Amino acid sequence: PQITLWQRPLVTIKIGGQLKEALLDTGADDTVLEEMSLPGRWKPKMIGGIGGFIKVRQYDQILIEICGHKAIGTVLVGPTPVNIIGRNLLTQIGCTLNF
Amino acid sequence: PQITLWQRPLVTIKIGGQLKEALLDTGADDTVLEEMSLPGRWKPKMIGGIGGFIKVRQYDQILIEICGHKAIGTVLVGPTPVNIIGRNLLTQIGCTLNF
Ligand SMILES: COC(=O)N[C@H](C(=O)NN(Cc1ccc(-c2cccnc2)cc1)C[C@@](O)(Cc1ccccc1)C(=O)N[C@H]1c2ccccc2C[C@H]1O)C(C)(C)C
Repeated sequence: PQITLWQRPLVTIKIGGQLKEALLDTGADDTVLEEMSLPGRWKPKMIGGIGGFIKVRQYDQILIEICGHKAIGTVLVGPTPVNIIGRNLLTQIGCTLNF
Repeated sequence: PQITLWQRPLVTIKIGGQLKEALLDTGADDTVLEEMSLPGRWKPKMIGGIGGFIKVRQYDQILIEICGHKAIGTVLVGPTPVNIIGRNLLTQIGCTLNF
């Protein structure tokens, strides 16, 4: 689809059989979701944003659907203000910016 | 143009008679630039990202050019780690997300 930016580009995603609202974020290198449970082992990661860095849990090869488009990649979990879908997954679903 | 997301979507912008590199960020409500001088009146504002909030100066009705596309809007100035072009200006140049 083609999404304009007059409002936040919030879309429905599906992870672990549950639906969640997430922000399509071209300015985010990674994908970070609010506290939740994910399978397997996780690795440590520090991600930096406008107000500084936060520690998150990194899970790899996680199945996640974005607007119906299936992807399998790295998902970070931590104290983020909102669920963010970053470039690692935006590239998987074939997303681009156009003007 | 069509911008891929394999790398951060960085573009050149022209503002206040200065050429700067900025990030096209669909996950940003506002446009915030690193410390610089701008004309006119300003008001203080607190904006939050991952990591928390930072204090910035808000300047309204500021002319900016992005990839040759002219626009006018509010520009925030403060301690941001990178120059960010938010939705308030992305809409003006007709930028959309497509997949
Ligand atoms: C509305 O607030 C905003 O729009 N905030 C904007 C904002 O911070 N936007 N977003 C997500 C984001 C989205 C929502 C909220 C948020 C906070 C409180 C209440 N409601 C929403 C915070 C962060 C994140 C931004 O792309 C902005 C940014 C870009 C480059 C450098 C530093 C920061 C970002 O944080 N990118 C980083 C990120 C995000 C997730 C995983 C990894 C990484 C690494 C970075 O790529 C702002 C401050 C520029 C204008």
